[PDB]
Amino acid sequence: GNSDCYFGNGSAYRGTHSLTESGASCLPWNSMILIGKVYTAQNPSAQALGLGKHNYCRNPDGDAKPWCHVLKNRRLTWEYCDVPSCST
Ligand SMILES: [Cl-]
Repeated sequence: GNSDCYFGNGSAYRGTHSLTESGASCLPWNSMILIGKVYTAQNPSAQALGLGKHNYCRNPDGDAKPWCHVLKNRRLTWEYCDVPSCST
């Protein structure tokens, strides 16, 4: 149940993992709940960053590993994603 993984900090990762470490599902990068935020789909570099009309894990800001925005009990926060490192 793992079958792609990310190299380095996952900045080049473009798979379809959409769950965080707590088992919550990612919000879409084009969600209306994210108006105000920098790392959405309306970012001018969304294209290059892989932020689009989807809720797949991305690392567009140079963080540790792929992450996404989530809701933890109706609160908007973000979280690292459950993608295995290719180094395990
Ligand atoms: Cl952001």
